[PDB]
Amino acid sequence: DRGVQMLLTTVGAFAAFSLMTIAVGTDYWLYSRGVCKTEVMTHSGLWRTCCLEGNFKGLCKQIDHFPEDADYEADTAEYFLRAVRASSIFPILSVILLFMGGLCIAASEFYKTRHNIILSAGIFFVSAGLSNIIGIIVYISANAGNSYSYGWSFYFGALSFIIAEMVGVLAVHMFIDRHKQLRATA
Amino acid sequence: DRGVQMLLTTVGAFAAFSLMTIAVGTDYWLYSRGVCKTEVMTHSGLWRTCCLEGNFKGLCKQIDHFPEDADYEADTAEYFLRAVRASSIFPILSVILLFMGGLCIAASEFYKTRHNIILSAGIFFVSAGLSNIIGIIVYISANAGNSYSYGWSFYFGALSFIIAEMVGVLAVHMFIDRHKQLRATA
Amino acid sequence: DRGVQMLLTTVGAFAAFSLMTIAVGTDYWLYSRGVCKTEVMTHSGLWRTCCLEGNFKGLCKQIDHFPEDADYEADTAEYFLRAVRASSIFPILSVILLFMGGLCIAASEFYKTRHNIILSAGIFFVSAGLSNIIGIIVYISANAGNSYSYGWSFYFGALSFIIAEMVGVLAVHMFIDRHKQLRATA
Amino acid sequence: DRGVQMLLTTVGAFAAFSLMTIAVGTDYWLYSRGVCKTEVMTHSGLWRTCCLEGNFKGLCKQIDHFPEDADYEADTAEYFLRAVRASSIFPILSVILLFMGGLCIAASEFYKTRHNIILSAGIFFVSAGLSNIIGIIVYISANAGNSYSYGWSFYFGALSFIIAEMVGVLAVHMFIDRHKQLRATA
Amino acid sequence: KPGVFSFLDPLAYEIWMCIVFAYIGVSVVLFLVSRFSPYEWHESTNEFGIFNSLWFSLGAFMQQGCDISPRSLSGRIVGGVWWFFTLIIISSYTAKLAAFLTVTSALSLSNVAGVFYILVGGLGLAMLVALIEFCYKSRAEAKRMK
Amino acid sequence: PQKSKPGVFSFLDPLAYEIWMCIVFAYIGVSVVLFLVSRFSPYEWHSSESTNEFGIFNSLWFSLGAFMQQGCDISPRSLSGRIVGGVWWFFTLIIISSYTAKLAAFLTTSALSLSNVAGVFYILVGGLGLAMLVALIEFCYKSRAEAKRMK
Amino acid sequence: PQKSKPGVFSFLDPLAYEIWMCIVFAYIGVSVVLFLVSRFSPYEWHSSESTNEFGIFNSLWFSLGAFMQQGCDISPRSLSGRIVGGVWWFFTLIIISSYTAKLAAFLTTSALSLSNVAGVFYILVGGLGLAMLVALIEFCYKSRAEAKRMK
Amino acid sequence: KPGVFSFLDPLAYEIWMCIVFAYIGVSVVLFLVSRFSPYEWHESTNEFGIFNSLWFSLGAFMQQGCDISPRSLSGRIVGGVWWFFTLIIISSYTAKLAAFLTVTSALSLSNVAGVFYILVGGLGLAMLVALIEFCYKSRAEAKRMK
Ligand SMILES: [Cl-]
Ligand SMILES: [Cl-]
Ligand SMILES: [Cl-]
Ligand SMILES: [Cl-]
Repeated sequence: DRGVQMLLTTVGAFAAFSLMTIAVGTDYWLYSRGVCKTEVMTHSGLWRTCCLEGNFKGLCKQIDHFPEDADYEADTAEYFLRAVRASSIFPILSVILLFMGGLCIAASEFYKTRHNIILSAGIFFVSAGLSNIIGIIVYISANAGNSYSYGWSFYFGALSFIIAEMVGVLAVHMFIDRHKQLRATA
Repeated sequence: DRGVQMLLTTVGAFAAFSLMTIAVGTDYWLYSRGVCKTEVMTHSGLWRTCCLEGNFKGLCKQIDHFPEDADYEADTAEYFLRAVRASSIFPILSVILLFMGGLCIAASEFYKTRHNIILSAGIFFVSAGLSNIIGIIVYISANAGNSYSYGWSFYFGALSFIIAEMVGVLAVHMFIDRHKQLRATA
Repeated sequence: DRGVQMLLTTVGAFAAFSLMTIAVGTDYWLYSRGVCKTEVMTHSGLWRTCCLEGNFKGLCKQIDHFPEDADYEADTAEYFLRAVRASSIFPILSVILLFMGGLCIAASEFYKTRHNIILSAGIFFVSAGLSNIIGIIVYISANAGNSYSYGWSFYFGALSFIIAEMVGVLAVHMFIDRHKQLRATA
Repeated sequence: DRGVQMLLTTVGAFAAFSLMTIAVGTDYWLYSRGVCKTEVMTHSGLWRTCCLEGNFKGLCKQIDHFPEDADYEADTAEYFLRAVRASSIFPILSVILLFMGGLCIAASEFYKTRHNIILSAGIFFVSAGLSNIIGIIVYISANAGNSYSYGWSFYFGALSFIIAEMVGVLAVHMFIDRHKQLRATA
Repeated sequence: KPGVFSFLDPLAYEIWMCIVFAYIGVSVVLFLVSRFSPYEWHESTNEFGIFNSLWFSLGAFMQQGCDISPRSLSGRIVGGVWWFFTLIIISSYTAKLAAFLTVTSALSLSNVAGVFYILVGGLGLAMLVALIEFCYKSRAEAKRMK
Repeated sequence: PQKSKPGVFSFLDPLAYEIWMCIVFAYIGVSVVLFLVSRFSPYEWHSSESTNEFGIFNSLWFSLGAFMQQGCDISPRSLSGRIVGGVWWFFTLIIISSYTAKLAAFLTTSALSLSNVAGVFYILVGGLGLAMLVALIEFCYKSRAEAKRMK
Repeated sequence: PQKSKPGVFSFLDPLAYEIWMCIVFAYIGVSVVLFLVSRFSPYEWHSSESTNEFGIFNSLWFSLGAFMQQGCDISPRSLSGRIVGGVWWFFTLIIISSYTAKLAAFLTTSALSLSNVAGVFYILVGGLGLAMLVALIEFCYKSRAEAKRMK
Repeated sequence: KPGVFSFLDPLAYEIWMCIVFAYIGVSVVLFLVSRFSPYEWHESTNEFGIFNSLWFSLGAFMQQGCDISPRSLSGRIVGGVWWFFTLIIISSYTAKLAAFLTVTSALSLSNVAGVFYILVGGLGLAMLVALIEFCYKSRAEAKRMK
């Protein structure tokens, strides 16, 4: 039905937005060995690395995205990838697109005669999923330069992509149904 | 053509059930070198190993399903495979499903009003074939973990799987025909 | 045209038969180094090997299909292949099938009310081509047990296969056309 | 839409012809180290090689198409490739076919009654593109037989091939449309 | 010591996750560009729903034929870029598998028991789904006939 | 002693015989399950013709085409049939890739000789002969039935 | 000095850049010739609809599908179109086999990492975005045309 | 010193000859078993003429899809045995080509110039055939219109 479809789309949009904003915010993306001051088990996210054992437990440190090395063998591609990873532009872009899609879905209730808003919300959700994919690939590639594990923050973002794709599909379905009903009367 | 098809189906079901029961009961699954005392030619099945020729010809010793020493538990997957092989739950499940399919065939013969019994028999036979496939794979994998050979007990199970699948096809065809005849009447 | 088709089929059948019977008869199948009495450039066929230079030029010798060796490592497969090659059963079978197909074509010309004879001729020609393929494969495999070349006798048989396939296609076309005419008159 | 399509076709044909003529005439096909005296940076085309910088900057020396010494006739295929490259028959053929396609377009402009001229122009342009492809392959293969680069003369020919194929498509479309209009009248 | 799922060794686990995500995204985008526009409706000009889009993407990745192929410009862009991705990924997987297996003995059943188990589990799941849908349809028809 | 030349059925060497047997069993099971999930439901029928053409013969043809990486003129459309097709496709990909890699390992330069593929040529010609015989038998049976009906 | 990380577009490494350029040129030429031999003859037409669907766009789609070893919903039926299809098929087989062998040589154990295929993932996502943009542009153009016709 | 046609090196010349002969024989047998019987004629129940049979066999060998597939028992026997032959031969060729090429430098255009020449020659032959058939049809129509 239309009502359950709308409720499911709204709930899924809110869930995806909350999961993505938790993933960007918290710092449990990666469970890897390292240091948290200036080789122990630490947990790191997009911005901070914190130890979880020893005398340095609970201490967080901002990630050194451009470590002080010689940097006379690196090319422009490495700098570009490192800048993209450090800015985390794609996770934040996905968050912004999810928020805008949710706003479009909410605004369509007050503007029920405007059917392009549902299409815009669907496009926003699909684009947010694509941005999430790009951000995940960038993060994994930047971590490439020996056991490591991904935490729940990483999988919270992964679950946000799947929900956003599902909510995007539902929004496009409503756009199809709305336009099919218009020609049914005509 | 109901009588001929029903006769073929019941004969094939009985043959497959008997072949599977004999294969499970008998101990001629594999020929390999070994001992039957608690490196001569031996024949083994699912439970016991018996030697051939020599002074100890005909002596059967139960299969030890836990090799090595100290009851090693290094890998959980290998332990689960060994437990599945020792229980041999899948050949027994295949026998049970063949028996239940035969019972369904008999009940459908007695009732002749509920067409879902034919479908249940077909599903049981197909599931019995799938269980036979899983059991064969598990047995070969456990055996792998010096030339050997497979006896007629192994091929009794192989022939049982083929007949069970062929009978399952015939049962579904009878179910399809029975619903066709109702369509013509209506 | 029916007359042109018949003439083409007859001419192709005769050409294929003559080419095959020349290939089986003459001894210019292979241009390889070897001896012709009891390591020079010789020419060999299905039965005879003859030298083409030196003091032994023009002398032919029957092929030693079973050379006097120890023969205590060979299996039954080698003996089977060597017997098939020595008998040359497949080239002669192809010749016989081509001759029988030509006889069928002539008899059908004498028995124009009988249409199965055209089909029989087509089947004979197709089977002759298949027999030619098998004979070629057998000959090449037997020659495997260092420059060698194939002569015109080998390629005469290869051309016979292609013609026989083409004549076989034409014969089946006439069988199709003849039965289409019968349906038109019904 | 005849006028717009005709204008696009003639403009593209002229552009492709001019690009091919300039590419053939100019000597900026390849940048490589060498000498222009009868190992400095040099630019070469199809006929001559000229150095850059130094005292001998701007001096052009004709390309020697017979490397090594004593005029070795080792491989006939390599000799044929060298002769084809030295003649450069394929770029010149591409130029000729482009010119003949332009002439066909011009003649079709005056006649407007014979539709086969449009088809002739399309065939000429497609053949010119194919000749361009063959010439590019021959040139690269001859060059292969130490960093090197391709100049704008090489890419003038590459851009010429693309435009010639696109114009050939447009010419065929005009031929298709012209026969459509005759169908409507009849 | 090779595992039951040792056929997944040639590619890293992150590659498999990203392959699944790419498949989902490609299917969703293909459905969106095929069906969103009211101007290709009438009944749709194509059978590229979400289910059929997922089927097409799986068939393309698995080197298997499909009953349908996109006809619009955007659908064909999606299909072509997916075909390029599939070609590169499958070629890389085949090369890495050749490297992994050649580290000569015939391949044993112990190395493919995992794929056999997956196949049988899929067959069981499909049979269960068919039975469930048949039961639901039978209940609906019984309710209707009352 | 003397070097042993490659067998005529040497193309089966890269995989163990148990793998081949289980491949045949899996093919049979997949075809049977595909036919079952495609044709059993009376609500997929309409004297009455099915919505799909996935009978047992067509299911076997589809499975054989999928395993040989060729494809056919039909494809499952329902959810369960597509699940069967997908798992069969994954199985086929893994098995064929493993076979190709092991064949590359096993064939060990020197060009492949006809003695290495003579067996596949024999199998092909035998299959062609069997098909011709089957077609001729069917034609003879149909002609005999027509003659019996006429008289 | 420091080991260089594999290139983002390292999947193009097994073939030389000239080979890639000539592959693009051959693809264009094959598509153009296929369209020409399929559509030029007025006797293959019938207001009038062609007997085949091998227009320039469909010819390009067919050639791309053949090169990617995927296949499409159409296949040439005439003698001339089938010659083009056959030579393109042979070219595709040779080129793809050579690429796969050279990729096996080039990738040199250790599992393939995501850094080796990040480039193909980027290309895929860019293609999806481009397709979405093209579809949205077409929808906007059609809606604007409808509004202009209405007013 | 690799030749212009070095891509044919992995297989012996006898193998190539026998492949061509097998292709011809398979196509002829497929056409025969598809079309010989007057009992599958009505118009035929299938489009498996000799030309279409050759096209189907070439498509099967070249790892490419076909617009048709045999439906009878004998036609399917032919198709299945041809598919098995094709799978074995193509896998063996790919393995031997990997062995020949791995004897690391990127592949050069000199190693594939032969296949490029063959492709362009085929394109020229197809264009010539189309032009010849167009000329013949135009002459026939001109004669008819008189
Ligand atoms: Cl963080
Ligand atoms: Cl036992
Ligand atoms: Cl002789
Ligand atoms: Cl110059």
